[PDB]
Formats: sequence, C-alpha cells, structure tokens
Amino acid sequence: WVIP
Amino acid sequence: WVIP
Amino acid sequence: DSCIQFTRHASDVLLNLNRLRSRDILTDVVIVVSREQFRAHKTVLMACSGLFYSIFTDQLKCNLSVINLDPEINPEGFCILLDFMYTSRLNLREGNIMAVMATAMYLQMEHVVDTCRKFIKASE
Amino acid sequence: DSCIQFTRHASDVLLNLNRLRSRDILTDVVIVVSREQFRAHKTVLMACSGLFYSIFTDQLKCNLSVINLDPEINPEGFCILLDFMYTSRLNLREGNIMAVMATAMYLQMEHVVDTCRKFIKASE
Ligand SMILES: O=C1Cc2cc(Nc3nc(Cl)ncc3Br)ccc2N1
Ligand SMILES: O=C1Cc2cc(Nc3nc(Cl)ncc3Br)ccc2N1
Ligand SMILES: [Cl-]
Ligand SMILES: [Cl-]
Repeated sequence: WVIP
Repeated sequence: WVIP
Repeated sequence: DSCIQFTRHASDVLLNLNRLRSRDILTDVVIVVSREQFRAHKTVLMACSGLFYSIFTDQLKCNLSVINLDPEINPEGFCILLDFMYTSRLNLREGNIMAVMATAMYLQMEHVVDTCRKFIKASE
Repeated sequence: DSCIQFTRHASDVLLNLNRLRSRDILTDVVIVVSREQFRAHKTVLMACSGLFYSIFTDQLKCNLSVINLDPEINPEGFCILLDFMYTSRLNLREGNIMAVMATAMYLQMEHVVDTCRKFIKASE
C-alpha cells in the first residue's frame, strides 16, 4: 500500500 | 514497454 | 517467453472498466445492501472478492441478476470497497475503518483486511 | 482525496480475469476470425480496443453473442492481441509483427500500433  |  | 510488456496496461484496463461502471455500461448484477443498490460487473466483483468468486461460479447463482448481502453489512463500507475494486484506491478513515474491515472480511478481500488490521494496531 | 492505494491491485484483477478466460467462466461473446473462434469477456475487449468499445456500446450490437471480424484479419495476430489484452504481454516476433500491427490498427489498440511501428523502424 502507498500514498498515491 | 519493458522486458518483463 | 520473449514477450514485451506494457507497464500501464493493467491500470488502463481497470480505469476503462471504472468508466463503464460510471456510465452503467454492460453492468450485469445489482448488489443489494439493505436499502441501497449497487450496479456492477460480475467479472470485476469475482476478480476482487473471494465471496463473489464463489457466488458467480455457482451453477445456479451465476445466473442471478440480484444478490442480497447479509443484513449486518454496512452500505457505506460496501461502497468504499466497490470503489477500491474499480480503482485500487481505498478511502480508509478513522470513522469508517471498522465497517470497511468487517465488509472486507465478509467479501474475502485479504489485502484490504491486512491494511485495516495494521492501521487499527497503530492507533491502539 | 486521502485514499491509500494497493500497487498490485490492477495487475491482480487482470490476472484473475485471464484465469476466468482460461476456464471459460462468464465469457459472453465469440469473436470469429475466419475459421477460428475466440471466446472472451465483452468488458475486457472494450477496455483494450477502440473497435470493441464502439461495437459493444452500439444499442443493437451490444446484444450480439457472435462478432465476425473483417476476412483480412489474421487469426494468429488476433490471438496474440487477445493474449496481450488479458496479460499486458505482447508476443512480438519478426514473423508475426506485420500481422500483429495490421490487427492492432483494425482493433484500434494505439500503444501496440506504436511499439510495432518502432520495432519495424529499427530493422529497416
Ligand atoms: O482476497 C481475495 C481476492 C480474491 C479473488 C478471487 N478471484 C479469482 N481467483 C481465482 Cl484463483 N481465479 C479467478 C478469480 Br475471478 C478469489 C479469491 C480471492 N481472495
Ligand atoms: O487504443 C485504444 C484502447 C481503447 C479503449 C477504449 N475503451 C474505453 N474507452 C473509454 Cl474512454 N471509456 C471506456 C472504455 Br471500455 C476506447 C478507445 C481505445 N483506444
Ligand atoms: Cl484485496
Ligand atoms: Cl494498446
């Protein structure tokens, strides 16, 4: 999971 | 396009 | 093999499937979550959820145009998860995390359950 | 928004749609290319091809279970492109590049047409  |  | 690969292809496909969803094009099922209704593509639901994969591979349920979820399921949690299916983006907030995690466990969406458990563990 | 994103989600969705294709699950159209037949999901075809997007948004053709391509279309070129749609991988070879490019132009698959033109330009 990432900060888009 | 890339070499997978 | 000696194939070449287009990096953005999978993302572009999903973006187009979401465009079809937004315009209600070729949607083939209604998911009923209490008083709310959500139109979707059976194939996208199966590709994202162990529960929908099991439902639409059943020889009788594969032909249903309406699926009723358990009454304990929260419509907002379902909406957040349906959006995630079609976009890869999850709108996880302090106010919705419990409902989103419970819905992802029911839908059998393992990666979502995992990030919810980690975000909850960080706040305890 | 304040969304989080799961990097591999789009790829995982496409991998699952290809698994459904391989097991012939919920395929809803046959594409006829001369003597050959190819089963597929209308939504995946539309998401990958400007021609299929135009075909299945037509109020009459949206309901067809069989689509016949132009007789000039090569079944092997179509097969290579159908595999690319469901996998992001393109089996581009000296022996098939002309047929693949002609098929991608007909299907309106702009990125495939682009790499074919570049690979041809390099060999001249
Ligand atoms: O957390 C998750 C997400 C998910 C998706 C599917 N979907 C499919 N799985 C397989 Cl193996 N083939 C085709 C399809 Br469609 C099955 C289980 C799960 N569990
Ligand atoms: O080279 C390409 C690939 C492609 C795909 C689509 N498909 C869609 N386009 C739009 Cl804007 N909305 C929903 C869908 Br499905 C249209 C044109 C093209 N040209
Ligand atoms: Cl997931
Ligand atoms: Cl393309």
